[PDB]
Formats: sequence, structure tokens, C-alpha cells
Amino acid sequence: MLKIIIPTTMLLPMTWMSKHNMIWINATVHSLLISLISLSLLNQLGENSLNFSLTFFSDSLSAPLLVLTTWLLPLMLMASQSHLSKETTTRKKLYITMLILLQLFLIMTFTATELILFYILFEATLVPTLIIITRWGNQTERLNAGLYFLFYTLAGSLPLLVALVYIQNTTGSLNFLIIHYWSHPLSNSWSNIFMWLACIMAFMVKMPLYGLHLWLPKAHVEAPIAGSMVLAAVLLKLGGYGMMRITTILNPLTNYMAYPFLMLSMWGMIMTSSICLRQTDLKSLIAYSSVSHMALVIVAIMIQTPWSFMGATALMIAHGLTSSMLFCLANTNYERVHSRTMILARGLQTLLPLMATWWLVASLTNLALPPSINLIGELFIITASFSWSNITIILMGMNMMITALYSLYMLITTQRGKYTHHINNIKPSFTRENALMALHILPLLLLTLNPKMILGPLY
Amino acid sequence: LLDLIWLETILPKTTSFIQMKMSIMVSNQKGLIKLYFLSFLITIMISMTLFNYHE
Amino acid sequence: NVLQIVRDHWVHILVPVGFVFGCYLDRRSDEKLTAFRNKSLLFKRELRPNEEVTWK
Amino acid sequence: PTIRLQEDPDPEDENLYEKNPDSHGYDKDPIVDLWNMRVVFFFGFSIVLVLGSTFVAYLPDYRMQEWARREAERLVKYREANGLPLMESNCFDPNKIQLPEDED
Amino acid sequence: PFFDVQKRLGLDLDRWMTIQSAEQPHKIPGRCHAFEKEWIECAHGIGGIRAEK
Amino acid sequence: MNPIIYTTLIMTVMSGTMLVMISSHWLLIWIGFEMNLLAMIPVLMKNFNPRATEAATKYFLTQATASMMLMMAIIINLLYSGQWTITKMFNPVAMTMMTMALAMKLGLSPFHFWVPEVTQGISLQAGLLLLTWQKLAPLSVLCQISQSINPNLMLTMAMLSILIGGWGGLNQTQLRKIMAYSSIAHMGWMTAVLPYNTTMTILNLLIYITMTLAMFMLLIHSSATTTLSLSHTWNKMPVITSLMMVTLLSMGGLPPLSGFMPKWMIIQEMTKNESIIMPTLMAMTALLNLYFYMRLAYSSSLTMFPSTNNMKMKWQFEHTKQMKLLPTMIVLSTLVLPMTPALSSLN
Amino acid sequence: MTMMSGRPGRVPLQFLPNEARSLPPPKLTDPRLVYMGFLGYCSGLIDNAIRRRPVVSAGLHRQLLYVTSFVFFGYYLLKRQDYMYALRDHDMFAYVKSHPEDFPEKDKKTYGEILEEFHPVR
Amino acid sequence: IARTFYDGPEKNYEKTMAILQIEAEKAELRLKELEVRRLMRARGDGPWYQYPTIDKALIDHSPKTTPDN
Amino acid sequence: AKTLLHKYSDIPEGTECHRKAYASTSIGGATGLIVSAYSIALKPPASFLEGVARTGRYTFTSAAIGAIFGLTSCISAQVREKPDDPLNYFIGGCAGGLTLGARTRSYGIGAAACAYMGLTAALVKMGQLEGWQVFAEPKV
Ligand SMILES: CCCCCCCCCCCCCCCCCC(=O)OC[C@H](COP(=O)([O-])OCC(O)COP(=O)([O-])OC[C@@H](COC(=O)CCCCCCCCCCCCCCCCC)OC(=O)CCCCCCCCCCCCCCCCC)OC(=O)CCCCCCCCCCCCCCCCC
Ligand SMILES: CCCCCCCCCCCCCCCCCC(=O)OC[C@H](COP(=O)([O-])OCC(O)COP(=O)([O-])OC[C@@H](COC(=O)CCCCCCCCCCCCCCCCC)OC(=O)CCCCCCCCCCCCCCCCC)OC(=O)CCCCCCCCCCCCCCCCC
Ligand SMILES: CCCCCCCCCCCCCCCCC[C@@H](O)O[C@H](CO[C@H](O)CCCCCCCCCCCCCCC)COP(=O)(O)OCC[N+](C)(C)C
Ligand SMILES: CCCCCCCCCCCCCCCCC[C@@H](O)O[C@H](CO[C@H](O)CCCCCCCCCCCCCCC)COP(=O)(O)OCC[N+](C)(C)C
Ligand SMILES: CCCCCCCC/C=C\CCCCCCCC(=O)O[C@H](COC(=O)CCCCCCC/C=C/CCCCCCCC)COP(=O)(O)OCCN
Repeated sequence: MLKIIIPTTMLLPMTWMSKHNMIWINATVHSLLISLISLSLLNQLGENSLNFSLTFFSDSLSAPLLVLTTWLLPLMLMASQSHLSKETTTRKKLYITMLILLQLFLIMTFTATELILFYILFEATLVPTLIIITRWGNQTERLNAGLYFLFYTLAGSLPLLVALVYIQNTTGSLNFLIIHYWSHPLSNSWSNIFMWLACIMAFMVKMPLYGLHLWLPKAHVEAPIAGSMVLAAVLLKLGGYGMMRITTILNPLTNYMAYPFLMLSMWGMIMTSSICLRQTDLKSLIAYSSVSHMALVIVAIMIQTPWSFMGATALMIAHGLTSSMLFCLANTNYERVHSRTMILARGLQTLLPLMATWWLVASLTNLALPPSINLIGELFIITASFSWSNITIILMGMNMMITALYSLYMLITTQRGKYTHHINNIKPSFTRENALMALHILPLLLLTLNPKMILGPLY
Repeated sequence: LLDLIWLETILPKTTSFIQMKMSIMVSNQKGLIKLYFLSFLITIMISMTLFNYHE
Repeated sequence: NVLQIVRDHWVHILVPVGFVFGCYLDRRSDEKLTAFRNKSLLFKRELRPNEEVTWK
Repeated sequence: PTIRLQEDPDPEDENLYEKNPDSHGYDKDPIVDLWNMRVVFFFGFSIVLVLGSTFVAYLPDYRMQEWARREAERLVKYREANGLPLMESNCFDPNKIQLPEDED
Repeated sequence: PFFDVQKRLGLDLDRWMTIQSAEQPHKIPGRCHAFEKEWIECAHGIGGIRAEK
Repeated sequence: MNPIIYTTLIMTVMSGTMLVMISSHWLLIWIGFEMNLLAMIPVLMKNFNPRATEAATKYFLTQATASMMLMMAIIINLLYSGQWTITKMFNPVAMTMMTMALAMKLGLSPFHFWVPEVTQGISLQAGLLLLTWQKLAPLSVLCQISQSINPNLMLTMAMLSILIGGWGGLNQTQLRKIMAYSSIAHMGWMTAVLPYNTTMTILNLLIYITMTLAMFMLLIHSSATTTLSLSHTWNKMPVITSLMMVTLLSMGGLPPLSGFMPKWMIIQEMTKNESIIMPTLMAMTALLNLYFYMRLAYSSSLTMFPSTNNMKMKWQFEHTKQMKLLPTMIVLSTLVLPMTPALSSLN
Repeated sequence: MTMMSGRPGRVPLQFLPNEARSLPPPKLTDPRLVYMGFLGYCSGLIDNAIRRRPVVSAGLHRQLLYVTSFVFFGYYLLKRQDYMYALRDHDMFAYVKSHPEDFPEKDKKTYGEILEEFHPVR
Repeated sequence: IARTFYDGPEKNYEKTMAILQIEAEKAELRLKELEVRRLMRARGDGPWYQYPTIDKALIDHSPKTTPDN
Repeated sequence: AKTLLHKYSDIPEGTECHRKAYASTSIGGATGLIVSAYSIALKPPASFLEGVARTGRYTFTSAAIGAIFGLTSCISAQVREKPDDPLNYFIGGCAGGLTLGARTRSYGIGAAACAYMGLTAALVKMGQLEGWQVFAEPKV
């Protein structure tokens, strides 16, 4: 699949050789073309995966993720060029270089045929994200946010490296196809229990699992808008992808090692949804929303059924799109009033009607209105959990009610009421912002029209 | 109670506190060769008996 | 006059050229994995009177 | 000086609508901004969205759904006529399986 | 680590003084010449691990 | 000091190291160590001041003690087997004393106190020499006797070195002391894999030397010895601060940078034995070195610190002396991971 | 532990034994050589940037020398690496052939005779 | 679309076959190399792990001024 | 030395709790003596009697921790009739940690020490059961 990798590596010198006033145009056009090219990966088979070479392969689980990455790059470019207008040309090119490198690492991560190469790329994604957050953030908390983002990740990921090299010394290969075909059960011993934990905790902290998520509100609030977009839409899904890949060698030990993570996921889902009800910062609310949805995804991956895997794939794609749209919507108001407090600017539907429509659609997809793919994933996961145990419906049921409550709370607080009297600098919505919202939302409904493209390999 | 205090208290704040305390313990030496040459003597004697006596 | 136009918009061929180069390299990579061409129990086939290989 | 440092004052934010009442919010230069709008719209809505959706809609059936349906129709027809059971509990012929000799 | 410059150039910078059975002046023998000679001959070319046993 | 005398002293240092590396006789190895120390002492005092004199005195005392123990271990080995050849070291007490003497020469923990002090007391060129060239001879000797080495003592000292390097580096604002603690931790990593595979020791040594050379040359280019003086470099040469930031990231061990390769290969080699717990602790501890590298990157490259008025005069002038090998050192420090299988040529 | 330090017939400082001439040399379009040339080009660019010269256009002779030197060293580096791996495989196969008792080829069993426990997922 | 952008299933099928063969052989070779390294380091009778011993050519075989050496 | 380690480890788990407690006390006392030696060398106590007091304090703390750990670990093992179970070592480690907390008069130190020593002792028991090696001998 070098027909996708090489054009991004060419995006790099194209950006560094462009005129000072055409960098955004060139980057956007060629990013969109690369996304169109990557659209060809959706032609998947029913039995095995597309095995391009010894190094790269495409499954029905990673193709929508690659398409989402390549589609997210141009949106980040449009979202970034507003607040980077006063920046020098060299620093703007460096920002675009960081974004391009992040896309390249993400594209290679989702198609690596070996687990060590996957590890190296999934860990290389850290440097551009950390640089973006700590260099182009606005407030002084960005440094602490970068430290939290780095060390939470590495403390989980290093035992994974040890476990991976141990597994390769034991079985002779880390190639995923060989690993799948030559799978052997895991006994019940302390060594196997700790091997399970080493293979699972890095992906758990990436989701992130409740109690291990404290880095996420910091990193997602302190980052610039493109950083938040790529952190919520793609980088959280690395944990889910890696967990569905790695669980192939963990049976039958998972049958009982999943209990603490399942309880944490369900209860912390309830807790993070409740936290969303009393939040003064508009971005932290969206971050905690992400935590709740990812807790659902964790449950689906842990119970290990075809329906749960289908629901996990659909939910990951839907959440990426929805959360990126919500972050952009909040950033528009932040750029207008230079504050993140939710109750500062109110009654915005009176001043900005079309942006209010975009807010309504985004918050409707957040609460999983049917027949959106958000609800398809959520309902598949709920059915799988009900088959796992009939008592999960209570916890799942509570979550649905709470999610609707806080979504509409956000909508009513920001759009309805009366406009604050002292704020008189609320200019009309630019064409760029409306195009950004439309390019977020239209693919969601288009995917609803044909949902088998995001349902994973278990379809 | 949970997100802002105890979840913070157990994993990251404890790690930071412990690392800072051990950094203070390790790095704060007066730079007098007498003290750490005495340390060298202790290390040498322990080494012969602890790891050298058992071959 | 095309000198200035070319020197201002020559950065627009890098990405299509990278795309065609990636296609070529993918074909070259496929060229090295033909050890089982027309040899699987499911797709083994007698050759046509004219064709040389079943796939490229 | 009762100060701590020499610093520029924090400047007021620029309104792109002041110098360009139809500004599109892409750039301060009207021509570059207009062409940025045009390329974004053309390559996002006209090219990727509509054409990509058509391409995805008309993708060939490599998932073998219709092939499987036709194969199942053939199998059901054959098994119904012969009086054979529609489906078998064992998917592997027991003649090719060798159970362990002793169960005691 | 060890660059065998002596072996490569055939110089003998210090090998003359490594063992007691190697060409003493006036052919004066070491007290344990025969024992060292036999131990060296027995262990020559088989490697360190094999020799120790 | 005369340039001719300086060049003669540098060649004598290197001659002592090469004599250590090419000798087959224990006496010649000890002589190489003596010659190296004798020539190294004046190089530390090239810029004469009380701090340089104190650093030279401490270095001399530590290394003279180490060489005395080295000679005693050689003599005990000779007593129990009339052998002068550098080999499996037929006596265990002599081997223990030899290991302790070489650890003292390298600065492995518990005997690690001298390194931060000598590094802070000398100039950046002397520190470059001390932390790069002076590791070769003891490591070569350790490689040649790796079979007879006792794993329990060497691994204890290696883990202590990693822990103490991280903890000590956490507390420093002086750049030379940060470099010294980083050196201690990397020495620990080097000696942890020595009983299992000396090729990994050599690979780690080479990569560490490259990164250290790049860091010291960047520090000499922008004449900064404190954190606050390095915080001004962005307003004079931003490219230097960016390259330093990337090199600091590489030193931390983050993939896809070249720094990650030695740790990766050492972990793999240790898991090829049983040895599971030790690499896990070593990686968790190297996270501390990553922390203070990241703090330095925050202070010098990712944020802009306030400057002074007189920097405007410095803006008008260029750097006269130019280091010809700095670009190659930076590239080798950063972008070398894809060439990892080339380590086979090291054995 | 040194695996290849003392292998019989090894010449101390050769870097390329005559036996290595029996192996196919790396192609001049080897992607590893291209990556070495990329490293040399990066070194040239960094050299331009550090000296406050126009990064892409300043010295073409210097950049050419950088790329050429990196490629030249990389060619011999790759030759030596391939020779070492060929030596390792040769020794492995010879040892397996000369110690048949330690490497037995036991009877093959089909999956229809191997009893594997089934763990339901429910 | 199929004629213009994609190949038949047999190409992917047999490419997968080749890839699987290569990866399985590499895994077997890795396990065999680990076992061979273990045996060679344990016994010391292989080309690998050879440690230097004193050269026998250093011995002087001359009359030593005393008949009994 | 390893003589004390062998003296402790030779006795079976849930048998002869007094001897096991004695061996644990000896191990703790040796550790405390080494700690006090290093502390006196690097931090001189300005008086001989003060150095004796510091040595006694550290040594008694370590010996008490070891005695409590061994006593409660063996008692739990023999009461539950479940040797080779890491929970006995976890209980012993938490008891030693609470002993340390009482010895320093600090609740937070006591709780942290209970948790960490219990976890570490349980890990050591798991390593004894499964054969985990802290310092693996070279094999390849
Ligand atoms: C993985 C896949 C492959 C990727 C490979 C790895 C990545 C790429 C290679 C890396 C090394 C290459 C470049 C090295 C030299 C760069 C140094 C530099 O300063 O550049 C400035 C220089 C601009 O200077 P100028 O033009 O002379 O005038 C402007 C002034 O100098 C104005 O300059 P100034 O000094 O006044 O401005 C100050 C500025 C100056 O500071 C900088 O410029 C920072 C540059 C540091 C270099 C990177 C360090 C060493 C490399 C390690 C990279 C690690 C990558 C792995 C992932 C980790 C991410 C770090 O400092 C700041 O503003 C502080 C901002 C703080 C941000 C901190 C982030 C820095 C690290 C980011 C590194 C990312 C990779 C390289 C990014 C691209 C850099 C150009 O950039 C360039 O113009 C050259 C870049 C383009 C050259 C390649 C083009 C090839 C020819 C085109 C045709 C293509 C052929 C295709 C074939 C097919 C036929 C068609
Ligand atoms: C992912 C989701 C979320 C997860 C993460 C978030 C949740 C977990 C983390 C958050 C909670 C963990 C914190 C643990 C305690 C922290 C202590 C502390 O911070 O010290 C610094 C802090 C600083 O103090 P300081 O500077 O040293 O001196 C000033 C003092 O404040 C001045 O002190 P004072 O004069 O005011 O009086 C202090 C005195 C008296 O305190 C008072 O004045 C008021 C009375 C309060 C004492 C409570 C005991 C009686 C009530 C218990 C009833 C049953 C328990 C519930 C279970 C029901 C089962 C159906 O307390 C004592 O003497 C302690 C003696 C021991 C009795 C209490 C310990 C009982 C152990 C629990 C057994 C559980 C086993 C499992 C059961 C399984 C079935 C569910 O210490 C305190 O001030 C707190 C003192 C009380 C601490 C003990 C309370 C225990 C709480 C439950 C622990 C369970 C969690 C850990 C389990 C894992 C361990 C293996
Ligand atoms: C804040 C969020 C962090 C993330 C959450 C991570 C979740 C980690 C939890 C690990 C899940 C299970 C781990 C081990 C599996 C069983 C646990 C054990 O309690 O079960 C019994 C174990 O019995 C006893 O409990 C022994 C263990 C007692 C010591 C463990 C210490 C637990 C104390 C709590 C410390 C907190 C840990 C997390 C730190 C943050 C089963 O009996 P047994 O059949 O014999 O053991 C089975 C293994 N066999 C078959 C080889 C024998
Ligand atoms: C502003 C004013 C708005 C209101 C006015 C609008 C006026 C009416 C227009 C609205 C249209 C109504 C929709 C009704 C559905 C009709 C279309 C439907 O029939 O087509 C579907 C086809 O839809 C497409 O398959 C789905 C589109 C694919 C979506 C991919 C998005 C493109 C990529 C963009 C970036 C990706 C980001 C997300 C990463 C994963 C049928 O699927 P299928 O059953 O098969 O067809 C059977 C026959 N075939 C197979 C021969 C073709
Ligand atoms: C910021 C939060 C992130 C925290 C994540 C940290 C938790 C990671 C989980 C533990 C990682 C260590 C596991 C080691 C890698 C496994 C490889 C393996 O299989 O080794 C086993 C051995 O297993 C071990 O040795 C593991 C022992 C543990 C040593 C280090 C302890 C680390 C801390 C333990 C408790 C914390 C783990 C759970 C934390 C949950 C998250 C907070 C097999 O070895 P053999 O000897 O060959 O087996 C048969 C021959 N005897």
C-alpha cells in the first residue's frame, strides 16, 4: 500500500517548498486527494485480509480507520489556519509537518503485519502530538498536560514491549497471520496472568480505562484544536484496534481476567456521564463524553463476541466523527469570546442560527439518535452485553438516560436563553467554519446509508 | 472526591512525591571525599563477603 | 511567460508522482511473491493456449 | 520602575470582515482567500464526497454475499428433494476423526 | 575491545612474557615448566569452555 | 598551554587507551591505564582555576585507588595460576576485586560520586573527553573477561547505576551534572547486558557516544552551562535549540529515534535468557531520565523564556569556529533506527 | 558472551574475508543504500542550516560529497552485515547436521487425531 | 470498477500463501537458532562461543640447563 | 549473607513459626545494620553516641519489621492450612508495613508501606512458586 504512504511523504516537501501564501491551499488539496485514494481500501474480502506485502496488510477493521485518518487531515488543516494567522511562515510549515508526520505514523500503524513494528509506530505517534500540545497550546497548563500524556502512555507501553519480545522468543514469530493460525491456549498460572496484564494495560491506558483516564481531560483541553481533533478521533482508537488484535493469543484466560476491567468500564461509564452534568468548561465536558463512549467500547472488546466486535468498530468510527465535530463547534465560540466557560456566551441561536443547527445535529448524534451509526454500535454492544448477563441493561440503561441529559444540557446552555448583554463581538459565521461542520456531519449520515463498511471483519 | 483528589492522589501524585524525595536523598551530598571514600570502603567490604564469599 | 507559472506551481506534481511511484513499487513487491502462482489446490488451472501466467 | 520586564501590550483581535466584507474566513488576502474557498468546496464536496460515495455504492461484491445466497439455494434444493436433513450438527466427517482409544 | 594487532602484523609486542614456558634467557627453566607445558598442549585449540573440563 | 603540548597530551591519552585495547599482557594493560591517567590529569586543568584543580585532585585520587586494586587483582590471579594473559581469570576473589576496580574506573554505582563533581568542575571540552573517550578502556577489559564475571555483582551495580542516575539527574539545574548523571545511567545499561552479549554492549556504547558528542557539541556551540543560560539560545540561534530538542528526545529513548535501539536490543537479549524482571525495572527507571530531558526541552525549545537587551549586539555577529562533524553526529543520533540489522557487523 | 569473537580461521582486522566474495553483492538500488543516501542528504541540509546558509541551495558540491560518502560507507557496511548473517546460518545448519540426536524429527500428527480442549466463549 | 481497479481473488490467495510460507519458515529458523545457541554455549564444541587459550607455539622445546626441565 | 537466606528458606512454610520469625528478625537486623552503616558514612552524626542511637533505631526498626512479617506470615500459613498461597505473604507484608508506620508514627507511611510490602511479598511468593529469576544465568 505504498500508493498511499508515498504521497504523504511527498506532502512533506510540497509543504516545505511552497510559497509563503499557498501552504494551506496546497496541503488541503493534496490531503483531500490522498483521502480519495485511500477510499479504495474499502473493497474488502469475506474470508481473509488484503495482504499487500510481507510488511503491510489491510483488514476490514483497519480500512475504515485509515479512511478516517486521511479524511481527518484536511479538516484539521482548515480548523488550524484561523488561529495560526499571525505565526511566521517557518513555524506554520513546522505545524503542518507535525500533522503530516502524525498521519504517516497512523497510516503505517494500522497496516503493520507484525506486532513489534506496530508497537514502534504506535509509540512514534507520541512525539508529534506532544510537540503540538506543548508548543502551540494557549495556557500554561499545556506543559503539565504534555507530561501527563507522555508518562501515562509510556508506563503502560513498556511492559508491552517486554511481553512482545518474550512472546517472539517463545513462539518464533510476531507476524499476525502466523500468530492467528498457530494460536495456543493460555494456562492459569501467575506467569500467564502477568503476561496478560502486560499485553493489555497499554491498550487499556490508551482508551482510556476509567481510573487511568486522568491524562485525557488535561491533554484534550490544553491542546490546540487540531491536536484535540486527532486526539479524540483517531488516537483513542489505537487502544481498541490493538486490543482486538492482541486478544487472539489471550484465550481462555480472558474469560476471568476481564472482570475488573468490565466493572471499571461500566461503573466509570456511569461516573463520567454524571461528571458531564456538572462541568463549567465546555471542552472538559466533551472529553468526559469521550471517556464514557470508550468505556462502552472496552466492554464490547472484553466480552469477545461477534456482535460486540461489530458494535465496537461502528462506535469507534462514529465517536471519532462526532467528537471531532463537537470540539470544532466549541473552538468557534472560544475564538469568538476567548473563554471556555460554558455559561459566558448564551443565547447564541439568536445570533448564529446555522451554527445552532450544527450544534443540534452534533448533540443529536452524541446521544445516539436512530438510525445513526452511533446508535447501531451502541445497540449492538448492549445486545451483546445482555447476552453476557441480563443485569447489564440496568447500567447500560442508566447511561443512555444520562448521556441524553448532559448532551441536551450542553445544547440548551450554549444556544438557548438570552444572549449575554456585554458581549458585542460575536461576528457572523465564516464560510470556513460552516464547511468544516458540513464535512464533519455529512459522512456520518452517508455511512448510515451503508453501514456494512464500518462493521468490522466479523460482519 | 474521586477524579480530582483520590485518583490523582494514588497514581501520579504518589509517583511524583516518591521520585522527588529519592532525588533529594540521592543528589544532596556535600562533596567531601572523606564521606564517600568511607562509603567506598563499606561497599568493598560488603562486596567481598556478600557476592565474593559465595562462588 | 510560463517560467514564473512553473516556478510558482511546480509543487503540484510531487503528490501525483508519489502516487504513481507507489503504484509501481506495489507492482514490484507483488512480483516477488509468485512462488505459488497457479499452484493452490483451489485455483490450480491448466493454461490457456496463449497466456503465460495466470496473474501478474 | 515598579515593572518586572519590557513587553509588548496584548493586541486586539483583527476582524477579517473589516477589510473584506465578504471574507470567507480563509485568509486576509481576498484573492487567496477566495481560491482557498473554491478549492476546499470543489475538492471536498464535488470530488471526494459525491464521487467517493458513488464509488463505494457501486463496489463489486467481493464479500461474496450473492454467491453464498446462490450456493445455499442450490444446497437447500438438493437436500430437500433427496429427503436429507437441511443441516448437519457435525461439520466434519467423523470417518476422518480418530477419538482417543480409552475414556476410562 | 581486543584488537589483535600483534596477530595481524606478527609483531610479538608482549606475548614473549605471558607464560613461564616461553624462551627464558640462558634456557633457565621455570619451576613448573613441564606441568605448564602439558596443560597448554592439552588445552590448545579446543576453546575455553571445553578446556576447563 | 602550548598547542603542541596539548596535542602531545591528547595523543598520550589515546595511546594509553589503545595500549589497553591491543595488549595481551596484564602488565601492559595496567601500564596503559597509568599512561592514560597521567596524560589525562593536565587536560582537566587546562583552564586553571580552583574548581578545575579540585576536579583534577578528586579524579586522580579515585583513579589511583582503582588502579591499585586492579594491580592487586592481577597479582592474586598470577599467584593462583602463573598466567599473565587476559583470560577467564582463574581466581574468584581476584575477579571480584577486578570487577570493583573497573567499576570504580567507569563510575558505576556505588562508586559514582566522583563523576558529577569532576564533570561540573571542568570545561565542556574536558567533559566531552571524560564522558566519551574515557569509557573505552575499562569497557574493553570487561568485555574480554565477560565469561568469568559474576552476574550477581555486575547486575546489582548496573541496576544501582540506572536508579541513581535517574534520581540524581532529577535534581539538577547545571547542564554538566545532568550530563554526568545521564552518563551514569547509560553505563548501567551498558553493563547490564555485558554477561549475556558483548555485541549489545558495544552497540549501546557507540550510540551513547554519538548522542553525547552531539549534545556536548551543541552545548559548546551555544555557550551555555546552566539551564537559564540555555534558555536564551532561542533568541540567538533557534535551529540549535530545535536540534537539541530532537537530540534530547532521542536520549530519552522514544521511538522512532535512534536512542531507542540499544534499549530495545538489550531487552530482547535479556528475554532470550530468562531474565524478565530486570529489563522491566530498567525501562521503568529510564522513564526518569526521560523526565529530566523533557524538562530541559521545555526550558530551551518548546517555550520562550525572557531575554536581555544586550542580545541585540550578539545578533550582529556569527559563530567563528565551526564543528565539522556536528551535522553527522546529529543525524546519527536521530535517524538511524531503520539501519538496526547492521549491528551484525559489530560481532 | 561473545559468539563470533573466536571462530577458527578468523583474521583479526580484516572487515571482509575472502569467503565473503562468494555472496551476491547488494544491488546499487538497494533501499538500505538509498536510506543511507537520504541520511547523507539530511546531514548536508543540517550543515547548511547550522551555518546560517540557504538550506536547500547553499552548497551543492558539499551536499553531493555528503550523499556520496554515506552511500560509499553504506555499501561496505551492508556487505559485511550480509556476510555475518550468512556465516551465522552456515554454522547453524552445520551444527544441526552434525548433532542429529539433539534435533529429532518426530512423527507428524494430523488435526483429526490431536485432542484439543474447547473453551466456549459465553 | 472491478475491471479497472482490482484483480481476481486468486492473486491475493496465492500471495497470502507465499507470505505464510516465508513467515512460517522464519519462525522455525528463529526457534532452531535459539536452540543451537543454547547447545553451543552449554557444550562449547561448536564454532560459536570459542574462548581463547594459550598458544602452544609459545613453548620453548629446548634443553633447559637441567635434565628435568 | 545467603546463610541467613537459606536458614529462613529451609524451614517449610506453615511449620515452626518461632524459628521462621527468628530467621526473619536476623535478616531484618542485617539489612538495618547495612543501612545505618551507609547512612553514618554519608551523613556523619556529629557525635559517637548519636551515631549509636541512629544505628540502634534503624536496626530495631528493620528487625521488628522482619519479625512481624515472618510471624504473621507463618501463622496465617499454618492457620489456613494453605501453604504455597501468596495471600499469606501479602498479609505478612501488610503487617510489616503497619509496623513501619507505627515505628515512624505516621498513618500515610503505614498505609503505603502495608500496600507496597504486601504486594512485593506476594510477588516474591509467586516468583518462588513459578521459578522467576531475578538474576538469570547466561543461557545463550
Ligand atoms: C518518516 C518518513 C520520512 C521522514 C524523515 C524524517 C523527517 C524529515 C527529515 C529530517 C531532516 C531533513 C531536514 C534537515 C534540515 C532542516 C533544518 C532547518 O532548519 O530547516 C529550515 C529550512 C528553512 O530554511 P530556509 O529555506 O533556508 O529559509 C528560512 C529561514 O531559514 C528561517 O529559519 P529560522 O531558523 O529563522 O526559523 C526558526 C525555526 C527553525 O527551526 C527548524 O527549522 C527546525 C528544524 C529541525 C530539523 C529536525 C531535527 C533533525 C531531524 C530529526 C527528525 C526526526 C523525525 C522523526 C519523528 C520525530 C519528530 C521530531 O525554529 C523555530 O521556529 C522553533 C519552533 C519549535 C518547534 C519544535 C519542533 C522541531 C523538530 C521538528 C522535526 C521534524 C522533522 C523535520 C521537519 C522539517 C524541517 C525543515 O527548511 C527547508 O527549507 C528545507 C526542508 C525541505 C528540504 C527537502 C526538500 C527536497 C527537495 C524537493 C524535491 C523532493 C524529491 C522527491 C523525489 C521525486 C521527484 C519529484
Ligand atoms: C477506580 C475507582 C476508585 C479507586 C480509587 C479511589 C478509592 C481508593 C483510594 C481512596 C481511599 C484510600 C485511602 C486509604 C487510607 C488513607 C490514610 C491516609 O491518608 O493517611 C494519611 C493521613 C494523614 O494523617 P497523619 O498526618 O499521619 O496524622 C493526623 C491524623 O489525621 C489524625 O488521626 P485521628 O486522631 O483523627 O484518628 C485516626 C484513627 C481513628 O480515626 C478517627 O479518628 C475516626 C474513625 C475512623 C476509623 C475507621 C475505622 C472504623 C470504621 C470502619 C467500618 C468498616 C469499613 C468499611 C467496610 C465495610 C464492609 C462491609 O485511625 C486509626 O487509628 C487507624 C487504625 C485502623 C482502623 C481503620 C483502618 C481499617 C482498614 C479497612 C479494612 C478493609 C479491608 C477490606 C474489606 C472488604 C469488604 C468491603 O491519615 C489520616 O488522617 C486518615 C486516618 C484514617 C485512615 C484509615 C481509614 C481507612 C479507610 C479505608 C481504607 C481502604 C482503602 C485501601 C485498601 C487497600 C489496602 C491494602
Ligand atoms: C485504578 C485502576 C487501575 C487499573 C486496574 C487493573 C486491574 C488489575 C486486577 C488484576 C485482576 C486479577 C489478578 C490475579 C487473578 C486472580 C486474583 C486473586 O485474588 O484470585 C485468587 C488468588 O488467591 C489469592 O487472592 C492470592 C493473591 C493474594 C495477593 C494479591 C494482592 C492483591 C491485593 C490488592 C492490591 C491492589 C492491586 C492493584 C494495584 C493498583 C484466585 O485463587 P488461586 O487459585 O489461588 O490463584 C489463581 C492463580 N493460580 C491458578 C496460578 C493458582
Ligand atoms: C441542504 C438541504 C438538505 C435537504 C434537501 C435534500 C434533497 C434530497 C437529497 C437527500 C437524499 C435522500 C437519501 C435516500 C437514500 C437514497 C440513496 C441510496 O439508495 O443509495 C445507497 C448507497 O449509498 C452508499 O452506498 C453510501 C455512501 C458511502 C459513504 C462513504 C462516505 C465517503 C467518504 C468521505 C470521508 C469518510 C469519513 C469516514 C471514515 C470511515 C443504497 O445502497 P445499496 O443498497 O448498496 O444500493 C443497491 C444498488 N447498488 C448496490 C447497485 C448500488
Ligand atoms: C500508568 C498506568 C500503567 C501501569 C501499567 C503497568 C502494569 C503492567 C503489568 C505488569 C508488567 C510486567 C509483566 C512482565 C512481562 C510479561 C512477560 C512474561 O510472560 O514473563 C513471565 C514471568 O512473569 C513475571 O515475571 C512478571 C512478574 C512481575 C514483575 C514486575 C512487577 C510489576 C508490578 C506488578 C503489579 C502491577 C501490575 C498490574 C497493575 C495494573 C495497572 C495499575 C514468564 O517468565 P518465565 O520465568 O519464563 O515463566 C516460566 C519460568 N519461570
